[PDB]
Amino acid sequence: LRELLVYIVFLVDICLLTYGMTSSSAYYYTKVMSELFLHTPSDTGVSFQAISSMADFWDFAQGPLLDSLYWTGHGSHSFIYYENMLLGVPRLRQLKVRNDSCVVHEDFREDILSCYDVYSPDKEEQLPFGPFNGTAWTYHSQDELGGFSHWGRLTSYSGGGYYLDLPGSRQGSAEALRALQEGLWLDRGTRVVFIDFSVYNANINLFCVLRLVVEFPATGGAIPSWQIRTVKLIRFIVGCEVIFCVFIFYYVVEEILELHIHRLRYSIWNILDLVVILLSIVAVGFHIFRTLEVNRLMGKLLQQPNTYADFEFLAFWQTQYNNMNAVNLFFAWIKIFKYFAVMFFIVFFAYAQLGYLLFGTQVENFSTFIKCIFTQFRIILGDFDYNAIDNANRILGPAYFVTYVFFVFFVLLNMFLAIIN
Amino acid sequence: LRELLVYIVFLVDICLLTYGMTSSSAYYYTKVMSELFLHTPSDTGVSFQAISSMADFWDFAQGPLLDSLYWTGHGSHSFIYYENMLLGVPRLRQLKVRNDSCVVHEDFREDILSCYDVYSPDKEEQLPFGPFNGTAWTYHSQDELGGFSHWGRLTSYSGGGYYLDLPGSRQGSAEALRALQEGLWLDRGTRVVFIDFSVYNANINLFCVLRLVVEFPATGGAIPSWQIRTVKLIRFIVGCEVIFCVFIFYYVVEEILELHIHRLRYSIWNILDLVVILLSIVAVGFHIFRTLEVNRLMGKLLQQPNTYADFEFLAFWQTQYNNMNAVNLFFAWIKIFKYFAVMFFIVFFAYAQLGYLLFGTQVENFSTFIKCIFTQFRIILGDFDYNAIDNANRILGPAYFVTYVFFVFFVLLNMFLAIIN
Amino acid sequence: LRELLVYIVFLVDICLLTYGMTSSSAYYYTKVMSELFLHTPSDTGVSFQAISSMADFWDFAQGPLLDSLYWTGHGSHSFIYYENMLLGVPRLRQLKVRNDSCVVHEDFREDILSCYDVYSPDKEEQLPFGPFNGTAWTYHSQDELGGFSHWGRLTSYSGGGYYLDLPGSRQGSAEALRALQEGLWLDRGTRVVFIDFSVYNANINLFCVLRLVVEFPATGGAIPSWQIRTVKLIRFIVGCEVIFCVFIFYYVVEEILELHIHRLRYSIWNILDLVVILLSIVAVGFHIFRTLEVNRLMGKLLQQPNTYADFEFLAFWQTQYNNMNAVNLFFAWIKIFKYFAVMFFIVFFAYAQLGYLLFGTQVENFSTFIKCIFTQFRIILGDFDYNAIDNANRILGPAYFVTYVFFVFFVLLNMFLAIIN
Amino acid sequence: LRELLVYIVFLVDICLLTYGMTSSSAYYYTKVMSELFLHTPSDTGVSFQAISSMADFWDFAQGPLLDSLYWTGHGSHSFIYYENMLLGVPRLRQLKVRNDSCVVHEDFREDILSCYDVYSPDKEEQLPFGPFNGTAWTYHSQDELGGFSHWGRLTSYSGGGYYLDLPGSRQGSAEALRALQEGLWLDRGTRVVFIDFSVYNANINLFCVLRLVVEFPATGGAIPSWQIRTVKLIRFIVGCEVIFCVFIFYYVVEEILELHIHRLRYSIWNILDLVVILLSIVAVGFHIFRTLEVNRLMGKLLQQPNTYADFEFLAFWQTQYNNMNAVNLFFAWIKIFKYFAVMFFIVFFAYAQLGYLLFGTQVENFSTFIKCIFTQFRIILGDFDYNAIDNANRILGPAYFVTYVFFVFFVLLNMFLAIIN
Ligand SMILES: *[C@@H]1O[C@H](CO)[C@@H](O)[C@H](O)[C@H]1NC(C)=O
Ligand SMILES: *[C@@H]1O[C@H](CO)[C@@H](O)[C@H](O)[C@H]1NC(C)=O
Ligand SMILES: *[C@@H]1O[C@H](CO)[C@@H](O)[C@H](O)[C@H]1NC(C)=O
Ligand SMILES: *[C@@H]1O[C@H](CO)[C@@H](O)[C@H](O)[C@H]1NC(C)=O
Repeated sequence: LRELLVYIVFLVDICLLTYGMTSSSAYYYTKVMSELFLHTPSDTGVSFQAISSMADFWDFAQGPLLDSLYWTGHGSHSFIYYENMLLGVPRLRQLKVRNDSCVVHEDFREDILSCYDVYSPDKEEQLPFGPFNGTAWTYHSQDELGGFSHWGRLTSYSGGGYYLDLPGSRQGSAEALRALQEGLWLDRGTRVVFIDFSVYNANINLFCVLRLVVEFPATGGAIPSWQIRTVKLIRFIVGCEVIFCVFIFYYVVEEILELHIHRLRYSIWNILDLVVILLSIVAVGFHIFRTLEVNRLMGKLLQQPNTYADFEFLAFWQTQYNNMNAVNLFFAWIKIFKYFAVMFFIVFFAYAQLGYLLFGTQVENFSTFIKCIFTQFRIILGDFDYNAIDNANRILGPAYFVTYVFFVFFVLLNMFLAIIN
Repeated sequence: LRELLVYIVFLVDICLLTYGMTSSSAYYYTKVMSELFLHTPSDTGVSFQAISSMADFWDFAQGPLLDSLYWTGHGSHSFIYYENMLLGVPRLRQLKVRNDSCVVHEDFREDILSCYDVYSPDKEEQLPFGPFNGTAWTYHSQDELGGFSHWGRLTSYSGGGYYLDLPGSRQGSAEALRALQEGLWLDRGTRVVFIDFSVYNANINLFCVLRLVVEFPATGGAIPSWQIRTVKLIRFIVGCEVIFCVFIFYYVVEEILELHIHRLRYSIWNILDLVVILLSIVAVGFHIFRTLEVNRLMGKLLQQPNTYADFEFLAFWQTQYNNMNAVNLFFAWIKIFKYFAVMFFIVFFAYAQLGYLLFGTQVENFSTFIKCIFTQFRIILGDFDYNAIDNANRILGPAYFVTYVFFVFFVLLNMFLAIIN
Repeated sequence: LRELLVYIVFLVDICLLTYGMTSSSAYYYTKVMSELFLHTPSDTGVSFQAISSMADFWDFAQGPLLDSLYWTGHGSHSFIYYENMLLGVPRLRQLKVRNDSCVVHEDFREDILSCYDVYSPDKEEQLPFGPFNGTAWTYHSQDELGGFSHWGRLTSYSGGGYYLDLPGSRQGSAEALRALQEGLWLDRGTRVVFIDFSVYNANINLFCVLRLVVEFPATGGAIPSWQIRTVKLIRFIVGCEVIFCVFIFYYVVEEILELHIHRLRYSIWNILDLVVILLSIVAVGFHIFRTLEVNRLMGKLLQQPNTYADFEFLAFWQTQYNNMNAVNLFFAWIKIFKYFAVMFFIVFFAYAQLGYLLFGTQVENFSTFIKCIFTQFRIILGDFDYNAIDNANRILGPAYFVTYVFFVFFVLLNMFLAIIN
Repeated sequence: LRELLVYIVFLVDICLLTYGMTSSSAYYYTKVMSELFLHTPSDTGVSFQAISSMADFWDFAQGPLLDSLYWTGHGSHSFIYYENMLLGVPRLRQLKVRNDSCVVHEDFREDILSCYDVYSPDKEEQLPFGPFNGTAWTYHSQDELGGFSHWGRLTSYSGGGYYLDLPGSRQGSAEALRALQEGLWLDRGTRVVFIDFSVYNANINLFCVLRLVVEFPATGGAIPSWQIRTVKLIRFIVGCEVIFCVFIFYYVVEEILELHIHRLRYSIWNILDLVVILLSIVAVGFHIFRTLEVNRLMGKLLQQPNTYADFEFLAFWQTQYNNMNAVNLFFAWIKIFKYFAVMFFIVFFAYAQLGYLLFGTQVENFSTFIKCIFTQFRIILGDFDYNAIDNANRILGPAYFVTYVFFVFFVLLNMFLAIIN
């Protein structure tokens, strides 16, 4: 039709555009790259998904990441598999928090005088502490480095300081970090230690970026997380987009001509048009930023080759970019169709609240309030761990469980008997 | 309204009161604290969740709890992570049972003369047995120590004797326990060995208590259990409670004025009022007991610092306290609404009884009668282990299973056909 | 009533009789006893649930069963935990099969001349093969030993020969089995090697028996199985039974007086009476056999203490005895109520047959025809392993799976629409 | 009947024919054979299901496959268990791809000059590269070897070159492969390395074949797969088939006599006849090919015993043969009965597409488009891994999950309310 088949042409263009850079050879690259640094055992046998102390972080960052980064085809650019190059050098930016962040209660004094705190956008340390200026002991601002607010497991973070751009040799990084041990760069009151680098292979034209987080909470310990993102970086790779750039102006006019002479009563198909139109401009804006930044970053590197080229910013934005391409593509696929629970939610969150207060600690599920909707929703499906509800209190755990399951069955049965006719 | 909005004000006060001490930074403290002592391997590789013998308990209590408690910021109060202090010293109270507890049957004599027994509140040993008075070999009563009845995995316990308050140094505790080996303090007929201590950090104001149970049943072996509880201990932290203290007297009067001139016919909303009123007085009584006992326990410790300050009593009562706050909070959330199976249960417990007698041993599920309701109820949901029903007898296991599942489907189908109209 | 309340008295007597010997302290004894021999690692690290070769069976039977049986309270009767005695000595009976059991096909000769076979009640070796008479190299009949037909994993067995009653000392059993290695007692064509012994504790009066099977199939390898059974052995322990003996004669008369003057038309409540009556005589017959055999077996042992007292026979019959007590108890509990699929089964077994022929090997589920009803029934519930259906052929696996699940949903939906009214 | 009972006779003949060679002793042979080479640890502890690097492939192929193939009843034909012979010798055929396969983009030059590629039927290396002619360094065509197109995990393959027929001794294969290391036969740009051999036992007359794939993708790493197939090879074993050969001509005539004088309107029972008739000729053709090829392969081996007898071709065709026997047997069992979703699929594949683009990498499920129908169909059943949807992005993962599950429940509920009457 003159109005429907145009949208199919718009579909197949926006389909072929999203799949334009959809390497079908990416998730095995994520396998090799994830399970080369994460799951590798050390000499004493510590891996990144199973780090919890602090003295073994300095075994992880000297055995399975220093003896797992520097190979010597092979030249001097440190191909990590022999099939993908290390571009730039990693860096280790550390947040800290300060001693008088909050005050201890007066029952405990005289021994417990220094009182660190949970991380907030306030309460950091904008102060140097080490022996002499070496960049790794001096704070640097949020806009001297430009790194966006990382989102870890507990709370968000910022563009913190104390970073150390690594050298590019096996003996060099060991003589850096071993001399960094006795300085105690990881002192008592750290909140996150990052380590960031990235690698690129020729064979399928994919940049993969690797962010490795070792966060030391206020309670103690270490609860690690990783973030491996693998996308195209680059892109006849460009001519399919100039027909896609037409459709934004093609559809905003057909929207506003209905909106210009609109009546005083405007359905959800209008916002269905709007949510897929507004994401398109955000998508097409990112290409210019990529073509500036990727070129700037390799221009920064072919002279002065020992420097951290920051790929994490446009890596995160490229990842949210093709996430947004997936989401507006899905909205386009749903747009092809253009041809009581009040007594349930307030008790649903009540059982969630009961599960959060009973099962506070002792379970790493049920542990914030949101996760007490996701767990308590998975229980409606059938994924549950009763051997850690019954291993928590032994009296109210099963008492919660049996009557919650009977409540779910009662409320799923009650609605249908009067709605069947 | 004048009767409904007051209850919302009562809700938001009782909500903010329960969340007054709801550290959102507690379950990672339970992670670090649990997985620092439980899951730590020894030199020969024994962990607390995987202890079963008796000669390896004395490797667990000399490698991963003696080389995992005494670190040397750092002073002399034994910060276990470098971020949480060891307050007091642990202790090791041991129950025992006596030789003539029950008599062997007459077919077996002449070799099997000593006959220990399952644990009961009777049948203990109120007798010293070691070389000389050192507190670890002499019984102490239930009210010389004051410890409540612990509830282990098999049956309850009492405030038993034989305890050993540990010293506060690395060489000292090793010279204690190594000299305690050749005395054979853990002899043949023990029923529980406890070890209790607790740690507190400044950074978020939480007391976590740790009770570690190694119980040696009448059959032999060891089947360990732990109990880690982590709560506030302390608490402008107090002024939100004086408005909450008003509402008890506010609502008991409005209950009894209906009850004073009551008719001769009193619904379940009355006991709905009663169950949330009666828990409130029990809740507000605990604060005075905390403010006495926490102060007494740190008064006991700043002079004579080498002593066990008993936190387990008010720790258990604080834990049942905020459990009760969760339960009456849930009853308040359910109280916002104030604006045939006879041929199924007797066969349900019959299949439970059949499963208990067929699957007696060989499965650590199905193993008491209650657990044959919880397992045989989980089978209605979908969590089951058919590779240990079929690995038990191979003939009646599947015969039980298939016809029980067909019975559940038949009785879940039969009720709906006549109730649909 | 005069007919109903008598049955309740019969219930409570038959309930208290079955629970007369229902040690509530048995499944932890099965835990300690199972996980003391099964899951124990060797020096080179082989456990009984993970044995598959033949040269490591002789590490399992020299490290974690010879250094895990002989401890030196402690006398000379080999308490294995220090809390349960080793009564008698173990023995190792071996079946074999003969060289000309079946003939190879004529394409393969000249190299493959000896042709052993799958086990049958025929085709054994009633022949000695070792150097000299020592009982371990000479066949013994099915009625020289009296052992019942064991049922292993593949097929049944018989009372085979070649057994070796072990000595009762640490050096003695090692000098037995090490001298038994170079004789090659486990030669190429074995089908089962057993090892049987049993242990008894005073503390709760339970005999546990342990049968450990290492079967070498015709294909090769070893696919082990165990059989641990733990029951009373013994039994004021006897006077509750003389009232139970009354009810057999009480109810057979009331059955036959209805059957003597019966009409020419006899419902399933009659066979409901019969199945619970006929099991009662079988139950009460076993007590006399226990009181003879248990007494005979300890009479065999207090003189000549170095001999295998065969507990496995009445152990198996005691286990099927209290299984039958569970089953007729369940029938009594179901008897308190005395106050199209033709187009589904033939395709059900057809999909079972398709799954057996597609998924023949490569999966240890789906592997006989029966197990292709149990697996293909578990798929209706939700326990399935799609990562070994898709890891078998990759083309017909999912093709079987998706349309079988759609068939199950179609046939579970089709029956209800016409049966709702 | 004269038309129905003939088909039952045809059933029981075609049943007994398919089960004619249905070794009930095959899946334990697959257990021993799979878990003898796959799951065996090396000296440094690498197994075949857990190989990912390249320098540890040369530990897998020198410890747990060179010290796990050559045993020294025992003669000189290398019985691998002592109960199944090694017939022939293994071989190691390697595919490669060439340097100028695709060109790098112009932003990256001067360092990244060699650019290998994903595997295709084009782009190989038909060129020798090693020092001198030894067969292992020279390409051989697809029809010099005759090996069919293997189907690995990523994409299909072909009959590639570079193979090395192994010798038949322990010292010989080690002196082959250790001298093959310094030549670097596994160089940077390999795509698959195969290793193929097969073993046969006398005891139940089964040939099992073993294909072991170590594929090095374009990204790097190694993602291994295996293929173990175990069938009869041979077959009074032949006389049951001459009655089965009658039924093809018996039923094609009864089909075409209906088809010769057929009306101008031909139901799906006709193609139901056709799909079970046409597979029968394909089945009966394979027997002649087996009787030629099995005889040729053992004729190739009794003289010149050090050669690879290719069993993989007729092994794959025998496996698809008894797969086809299972499928037409199932169609025969279904043939005994001869006596809106348009708004669901386009959003079903839309959610699949959203899951493929969100969950591209980071999950080895959800990873191609097809697997986003199999996973997103398993979610309707209940097998899902929410701890890798929530561990992927943390924002859209649960947002996808909750509304997809609510969509599935809404569309499964909506169809029944109007179809109930
Ligand atoms: C941090 O603590 C140290 C003592 O350990 C103290 O000297 C210093 O002044 C404190 N600095 C801040 C910013 O709290
Ligand atoms: C306990 O047993 C010992 C022998 O081991 C005996 O000497 C002692 O009297 C017994 N004591 C009790 C209280 O049973
Ligand atoms: C078994 O095989 C051996 C050769 O290994 C042969 O000497 C002996 O006669 C055979 N015995 C039987 C009973 O098959
Ligand atoms: C492969 O690369 C090498 C350099 O490593 C080069 O000398 C050779 O000519 C290339 N051959 C092909 C076929 O690309």
